[PDB]
Amino acid sequence: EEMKQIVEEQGNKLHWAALLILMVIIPTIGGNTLVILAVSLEKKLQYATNYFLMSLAVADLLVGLFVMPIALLTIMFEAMWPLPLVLCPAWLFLDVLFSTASIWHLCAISVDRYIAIKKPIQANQYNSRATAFIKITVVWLISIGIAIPVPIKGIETNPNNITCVLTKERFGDFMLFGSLAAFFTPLAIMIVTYFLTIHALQKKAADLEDNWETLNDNLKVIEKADNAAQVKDALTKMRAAALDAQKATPPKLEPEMKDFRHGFDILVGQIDDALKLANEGKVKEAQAAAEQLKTTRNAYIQKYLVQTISNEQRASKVLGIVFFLFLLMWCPFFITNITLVLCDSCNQTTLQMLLEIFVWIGYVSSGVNPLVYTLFNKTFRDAFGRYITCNYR
Ligand SMILES: CC(C)CCC[C@@H](C)[C@H]1CC[C@H]2[C@@H]3CC=C4C[C@@H](O)CC[C@]4(C)[C@H]3CC[C@]12C
Ligand SMILES: CCN(CC)C(=O)[C@@H]1C=C2c3cccc4[nH]cc(c34)C[C@H]2N(C)C1
Repeated sequence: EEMKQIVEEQGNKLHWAALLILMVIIPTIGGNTLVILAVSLEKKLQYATNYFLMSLAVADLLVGLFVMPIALLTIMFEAMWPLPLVLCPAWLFLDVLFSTASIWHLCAISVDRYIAIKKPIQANQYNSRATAFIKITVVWLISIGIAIPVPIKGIETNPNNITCVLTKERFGDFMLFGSLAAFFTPLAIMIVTYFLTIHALQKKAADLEDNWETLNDNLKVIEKADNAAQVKDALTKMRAAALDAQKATPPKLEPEMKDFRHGFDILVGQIDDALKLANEGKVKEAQAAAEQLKTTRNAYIQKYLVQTISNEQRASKVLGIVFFLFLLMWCPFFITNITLVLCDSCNQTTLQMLLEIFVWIGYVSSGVNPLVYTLFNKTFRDAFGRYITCNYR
């Protein structure tokens, strides 16, 4: 048809590209460099947890370095693909790869924190350097597999002109099941681990309270004991609970000030000595020793119990909120991407416009994610402050 009023010539969108550089691309590249430099040279930050965390910082750095800048060309020159043709499947592949790896890294981290709560007795038996490298490798294999349909299939190609996009027609299956594997599955897992963590912390605080009153009750049992035999087992009941309460937390392998967990080492040592008296038969002498156990209880143990529960609870809450924001900002993209495949009434043209926008809410979500996470750690936070002032020694 002929419509001369159809002056639908796309205006210049350079100001949006400049704003994504300033507000998204630079914070992504800068923020993940800091996290990488920190784990790299700051010798006090080099352990298993961070090597996995560094891997995440790498994935997010690669997003802002190879995915995000070429995504600007989607914006500057709206119609066509400026780069060579083989760069199109390469770019799309790197996009799905690095974006998926970031989401799955957080899923794994969540599981580790829950495991660290449930079973703190995992000192280099696992959660070591070998364990670190295995889960790093797996996450990448998962994200490689999810991303690999894109280059294997490719974008259809006559003129050597291509439009770099995943259409509903050609990648409908991938747009649907590729989102489930990359987002909604690690989302479901993180929802499950969330409630499991609440149960773990409540069950842990409960057990500690039981250990506490076990110590105190048996103290009165000892103090009010006329017989010898009931002193001996009242002491061994204390010894079991003390070890029980101590084992609800890793050793101080970890740390510059007081270590309340050491109180259990002292307490048990006193119990054993008092238990030697009970065996010899010196009951009156043993009861006096048991009264001295209270000094250890008042000094170390009482503060330890509130220390453990409060600290584990706190670290749990903040980790949940930051991981919640990550997922929440990735929500508008993947929900839209799904409805693009499952809704046939919606205008695909404008439903694609929302995709091209929501992807930047996700990009900045992945990009600044390790920074926001590491900033609640003092060693990282102090390291950053020295880096931004260009100080290395
Ligand atoms: C065209 C666009 C993408 C420019 C990219 C921005 C890059 C080149 C610039 C902008 C801000 C810069 C960062 C600013 C802060 C620091 C602290 C310094 O101790 C280490 C390098 C680091 C992390 C810089 C690395 C390079 C950096 C990320
Ligand atoms: C606006 C257009 N772009 C960029 C070219 C996308 O829609 C990208 C397509 C993706 C995508 C499609 C289909 C399945 C998937 N799993 C994981 C991703 C994914 C990542 C996801 N990236 C982040 C955006």
